[PDB]
Amino acid sequence: GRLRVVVLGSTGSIGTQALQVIADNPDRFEVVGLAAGGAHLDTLLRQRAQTGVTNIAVADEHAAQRVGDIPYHGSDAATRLVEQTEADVVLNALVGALGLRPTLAALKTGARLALANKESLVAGGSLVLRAARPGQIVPVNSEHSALAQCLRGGTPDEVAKLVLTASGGPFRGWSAADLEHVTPEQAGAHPTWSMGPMNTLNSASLVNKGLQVIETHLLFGIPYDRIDVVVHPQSIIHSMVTFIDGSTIAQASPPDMKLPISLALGWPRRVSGAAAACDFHTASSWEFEPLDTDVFPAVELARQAGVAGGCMTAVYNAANEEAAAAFLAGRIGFPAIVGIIADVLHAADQWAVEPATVDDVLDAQRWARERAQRAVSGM
Amino acid sequence: GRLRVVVLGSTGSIGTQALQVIADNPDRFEVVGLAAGGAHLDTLLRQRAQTGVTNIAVADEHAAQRVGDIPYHGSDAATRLVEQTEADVVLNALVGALGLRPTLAALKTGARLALANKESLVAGGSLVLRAARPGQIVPVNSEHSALAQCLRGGTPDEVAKLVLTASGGPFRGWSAADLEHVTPEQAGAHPTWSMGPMNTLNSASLVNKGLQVIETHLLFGIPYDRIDVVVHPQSIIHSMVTFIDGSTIAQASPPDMKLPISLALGWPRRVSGAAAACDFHTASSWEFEPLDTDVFPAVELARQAGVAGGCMTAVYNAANEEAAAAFLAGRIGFPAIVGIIADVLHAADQWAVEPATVDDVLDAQRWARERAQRAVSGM
Ligand SMILES: NC(=O)C1=CN([C@@H]2O[C@H](COP(=O)(O)OP(=O)(O)OC[C@H]3O[C@@H](n4cnc5c(N)ncnc54)[C@H](OP(=O)(O)O)[C@@H]3O)[C@@H](O)[C@H]2O)C=CC1
Ligand SMILES: NC(=O)C1=CN([C@@H]2O[C@H](COP(=O)(O)OP(=O)(O)OC[C@H]3O[C@@H](n4cnc5c(N)ncnc54)[C@H](OP(=O)(O)O)[C@@H]3O)[C@@H](O)[C@H]2O)C=CC1
Ligand SMILES: O=CN(O)CCCP(=O)(O)O
Repeated sequence: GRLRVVVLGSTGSIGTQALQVIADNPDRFEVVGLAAGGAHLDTLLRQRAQTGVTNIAVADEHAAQRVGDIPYHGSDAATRLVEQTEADVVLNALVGALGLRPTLAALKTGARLALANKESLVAGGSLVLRAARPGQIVPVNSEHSALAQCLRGGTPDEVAKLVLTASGGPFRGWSAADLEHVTPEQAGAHPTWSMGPMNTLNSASLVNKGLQVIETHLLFGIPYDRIDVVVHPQSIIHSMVTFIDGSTIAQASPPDMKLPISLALGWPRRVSGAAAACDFHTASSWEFEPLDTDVFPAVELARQAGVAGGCMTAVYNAANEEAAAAFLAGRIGFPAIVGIIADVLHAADQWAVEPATVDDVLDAQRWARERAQRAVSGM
Repeated sequence: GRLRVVVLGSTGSIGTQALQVIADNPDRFEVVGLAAGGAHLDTLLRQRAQTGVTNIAVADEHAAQRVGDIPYHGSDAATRLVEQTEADVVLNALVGALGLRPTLAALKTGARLALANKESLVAGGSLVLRAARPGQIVPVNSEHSALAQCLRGGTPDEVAKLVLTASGGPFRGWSAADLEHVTPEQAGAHPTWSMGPMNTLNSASLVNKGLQVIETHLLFGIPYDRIDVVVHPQSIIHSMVTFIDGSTIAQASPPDMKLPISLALGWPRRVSGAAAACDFHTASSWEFEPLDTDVFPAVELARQAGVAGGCMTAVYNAANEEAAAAFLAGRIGFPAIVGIIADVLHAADQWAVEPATVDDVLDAQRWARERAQRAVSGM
């Protein structure tokens, strides 16, 4: 009846909007657990008071101490919260490949995994897939939500292509020469979406879209050569499916995460009033343009990593995390992010083996981070 | 397997395109019956020669006099062929009120009815709906085909709005003052070989859209106040569904009637290669803008007629036929088309009774034509 929801990363952008959806719909949903890093205790304490949930995980030990009487604390806290909390839905909105163990714990419980943490699927790969029932993983991001809705337009044998839309980021249309001068402040403001700091930078570099191409292949089982990316600056069309007869089915809404969040939580059932619809009483246009793959090769790199398979997507992601951190610190330039990913991937021969265990995945990421640092040291 | 198809109106635009789809897909379809009026008897006779189908109907006895071996000829030849031919699908691409009895007969056989004939729903209304079983009628029109596909995005209970797109016609954005000066020639009237002069006019006047709104209500059971029209000059998006959560699902394809025809024939199964898909390698935009209902009141009039019910929509359509032909003959100006429809409808409340027979519908149309004629002449 009422779905019991554990919210991991409750204090971030996705987590807060998820709590708002749940608060607006006490008929459909109830929060039963919260996990956070500890960097925003004000927010977390506010959430504790508002939801009445004391079943809480805090990653940072000093922060958990500061609060007092937090039942789960330390780096395995989110995972143990998931293992020990009875739930129908686990919303994983943690950031980074650190969401991997909670993702795997969630799947092992049999709960629906409402997945915002793309990195756990990208890194985990077949390891995560083997742990899931069909339909157990339900994507929270707007692109995959769109695709899931659009796929209802036909049978699986009728699918020709999945078309992912990308905003193009703040630097859409820029030359490679132009990109050399980009600052962390210039890359820090998204034209259409309000997200956390990592998702915002990844949108500017197109790595977000590369990761989403990987997730698409893993979630929906479609070959990489049938996953297209088109640039759509308005971010109103969220993605499309083209069928074998020539028909395309597209999903559209004004950008608002509460829509895909609500659908992921309540899948298959839509949540009335979750978000504003497109308003056709006023003029608008939906524009499409090809991605410039020469200036922005991150999606092509993602495909190459995805095709190689095994632990190579974990390498792609881990290489990004390192180079991105070096960009935000002011150590390397903007175009060095995707350049280092490329350098790491093409040295990553050994990592095409399929992971048997989390340890295999961790091993690949450890290597990639080290190799990424070596690439940074060289510039 | 292979669907047995009867094609009614086989010498028209829809009928000949359907026959192409069928000739291109002998695995999926076989023609088992052909029906035409007799004005293009030669084409019908070529179709018999080409397809090998001898099960043919000709409405015009005079035309039938030319041949000597037509199994069905005279008034109701098409109805009789339907009654006596074993089929899985009847494509009704007949034009005008004479499509109505064949529709009723096709429904009675239990075959799927791929419906192009506008009068069957616009005029026949509750007579047709009471005869049809759920899902029996599959629309051929590109807008209705789009809606049927988009309705796959949720349950019936999840539908908020149906949004039909309209090109806006040749006078899109024109003021009322502009519209005073409209000539027949400008209203897309040419001696075009594949198009009735009324269809281009009905598009220009926005009456075509009004008729599509009525058919939408009847096909999908959505109230008139939840059926919207948006102007979309590119005609790439063929229509859209907005769901209760705020999500909109849209169907997009480059204009080509073989797409909706193939799907109507094969429903629910798509036909591979029916039409070209949208191509995103080249930049494009899809524009939307509201219709000025004050300059173009034809759609609101249609809703008024539809809400009234009974035979009121037959009156709407019949009043248009008279007024539109009167404009084309230079007996009235362009703005007076919808003006006369309004006047006839305001006088027409006796026709809000539900029709018991086809004759009730024909009487409504007779009255509406006579009423419109008086309006045109000043008598
Ligand atoms: N934002 C969006 O709209 C979109 C999000 N995504 C995905 O959603 C995920 C998160 O998005 P977003 O909420 O914006 O990111 P945020 O940075 O805004 O939120 C990150 C959350 O994770 C928590 N966290 C950080 N480190 C740890 C840790 N070591 N242990 C436990 N919890 C931790 C933070 O708590 P705290 O900071 O208080 O310590 C915070 O609540 C990402 O993986 C991203 O790819 C996908 C599509 C779009
Ligand atoms: N054309 C389009 O793309 C669209 C069509 N529509 C609707 O779909 C319907 C069909 O489209 P379309 O094929 O172009 O129309 P057409 O006029 O091009 O073809 C009409 C068909 O009806 C036949 N016919 C006429 N009278 C009789 C009769 N008494 N008995 C049996 N058959 C008869 C004609 O035979 P003959 O030629 O010998 O007279 C012809 O084969 C139309 O009514 C239209 O309103 C809706 C949207 C777009
Ligand atoms: O759900 C929302 N997103 O994933 C936004 C992604 C932004 P991008 O299209 O620029 O990567």
